[PDB]
Amino acid sequence: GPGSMENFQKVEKIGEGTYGVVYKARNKLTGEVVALKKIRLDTETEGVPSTAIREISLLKELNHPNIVKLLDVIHTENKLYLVFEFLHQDLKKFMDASALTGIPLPLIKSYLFQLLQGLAFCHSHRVLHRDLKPQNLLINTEGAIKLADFGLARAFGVPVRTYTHEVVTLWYRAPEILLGCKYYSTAVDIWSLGCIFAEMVTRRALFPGDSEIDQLFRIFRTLGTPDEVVWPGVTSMPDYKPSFPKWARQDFSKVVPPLDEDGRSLLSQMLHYDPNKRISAKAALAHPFFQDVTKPVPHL
Amino acid sequence: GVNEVPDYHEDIHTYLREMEVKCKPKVGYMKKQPDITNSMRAILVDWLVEVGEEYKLQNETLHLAVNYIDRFLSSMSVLRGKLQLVGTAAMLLASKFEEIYPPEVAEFVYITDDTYTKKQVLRMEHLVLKVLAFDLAAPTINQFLTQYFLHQQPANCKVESLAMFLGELSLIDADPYLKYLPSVIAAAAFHLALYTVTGQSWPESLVQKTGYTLETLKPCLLDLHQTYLRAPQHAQQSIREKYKNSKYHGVSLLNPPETLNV
Ligand SMILES: O=C(O)c1ccc(Br)cc1O
Ligand SMILES: O=C(O)c1ccc(Br)cc1O
Ligand SMILES: O=C(O)c1ccc(Br)cc1O
Ligand SMILES: O=C(O)c1ccc(Br)cc1O
Ligand SMILES: O=C(O)c1ccc(Br)cc1O
Ligand SMILES: O=C(O)c1ccc(Br)cc1O
Repeated sequence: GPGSMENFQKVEKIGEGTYGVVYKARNKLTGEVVALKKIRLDTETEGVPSTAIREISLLKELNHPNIVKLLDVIHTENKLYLVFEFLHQDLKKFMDASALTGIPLPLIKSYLFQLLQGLAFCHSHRVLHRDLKPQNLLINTEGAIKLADFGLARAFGVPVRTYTHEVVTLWYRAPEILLGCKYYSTAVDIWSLGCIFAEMVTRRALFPGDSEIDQLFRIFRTLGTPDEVVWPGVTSMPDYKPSFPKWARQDFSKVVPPLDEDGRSLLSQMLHYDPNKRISAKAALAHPFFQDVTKPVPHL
Repeated sequence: GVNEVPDYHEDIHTYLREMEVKCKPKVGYMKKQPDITNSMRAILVDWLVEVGEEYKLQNETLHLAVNYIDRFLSSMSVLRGKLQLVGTAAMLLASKFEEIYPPEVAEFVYITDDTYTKKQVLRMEHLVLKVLAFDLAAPTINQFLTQYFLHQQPANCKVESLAMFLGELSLIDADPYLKYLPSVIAAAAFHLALYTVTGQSWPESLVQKTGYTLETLKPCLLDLHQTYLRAPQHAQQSIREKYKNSKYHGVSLLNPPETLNV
């Protein structure tokens, strides 16, 4: 687009992603701080990676305050530079930094509200994120949180077709993916955000499995093993097994003890087994939990 | 209903309606192309259909590729000996966008019978991405069709398959189809398929959704009706052959209606 690498000053490494390394850089003419994501095509024998083709094409169309902004793509014959707006930290680092303080509830509530705004915008624009986890959520000094890393995102059709199985980092992966369902939809992103909600409150992952089966068993032990009543069709699903242990559903008051009635209500609707009953990001915006929501700066 | 995204299907439809106008090719591009013609484009698209069948690509992939080709050809003058290079790179980009398992680049070189090198395919890939500025998430005929299919009372596989065949037929013939939007060809194809199979018409419910009436679809419908009647005689036959397959309910074997009463 309207860019060149001579006008950028490298500041420091900030990360490494699917394409190599992300740098913090500074536009020497405007002062703007950016993140550069270098996509080496010289080390590419299949030309431009499909990950990059999706990331760029999808991010171009997603203009929203709670989605990271792709400012430009600089095309060289051997190299591709993605220029993003710079954000200071990811939510994972912020949670670790908030270790023994806790994250104050106003900030959890603000962050969840913004994440829902961002995700609703994705889903309204036929985009599934498919890798929502705290490492992929970026925060600034002004109180904003934004969806980032669209490297696994995909443009969907209505109704959805079969897409890539085994998307979503394991701890954030929805039961319908774990059970090998032919179809998944926008409900997978809500499941991830639900796990993230719980994690913002406790500072630890809700379902930290070591395997697909251990992941599922962890979910089952918290929310109860799903049957045909809670989730019609579950017993038919490709990787459903009748030998699965049948754990009783525990009271959600014990799943995240510090959460108030409203919080619990919302969390429960995000973590509903049945993808059809799980709350949408659009509808979640109206949940009573957000009645008193504000947008405070981070505390650190 | 989550597979049909109830909370988002209207937002999505509205958004595709906006995007289809932005992703539209220049209706008269072929007149400004000195060395290629509607006829050569027909040959290319027909080939892409075969390639899609050969590698078991989604239909959506084929439609994306055609979108990429017509938009590139809208701003880039191309010699006839390079038309197939544009097409191959278009199919490669579409595959990486849309497919779980795109074919390797080598396979794309292979299907061109070593007319082009791997280096040429990849160089063209970059060129196409530069000209389109990575605007690859284009609305297709298929993306509208699959939403319209939700309005059937009840769902009918033959109606669905016949609508896809008809929409695919439109990809072949830049004249007249370049002048219609994906959402309008999809509407024509859906009405025509529904009429052929069940005798029914474009439903009220889709008038509500799209704003389109049989009145507004009439011109496109008259084109599509003629394409359907003439399809057995068309120089390009790959789509008819494809839609003989049981995967698509053999719908190319159905007889077009002689008249529409429209
Ligand atoms: O200035 C450069 O040449 C440069 C190169 C690579 C990256 Br990532 C950032 C840069 O700023
Ligand atoms: O992946 C991204 O979109 C991204 C954007 C900005 C920063 Br800072 C880090 C990232 O990883
Ligand atoms: O795949 C596994 O390793 C596995 C282990 C235990 C059970 Br019960 C089901 C499984 O699928
Ligand atoms: O020469 C032709 O008529 C021709 C037609 C289609 C393609 Br693709 C390349 C060609 O060279
Ligand atoms: O030369 C031809 O007629 C021809 C036909 C089809 C294709 Br695809 C490429 C061609 O070059
Ligand atoms: O390819 C381009 O020119 C381009 C320009 C700007 C942005 Br944001 C994304 C792009 O892909």
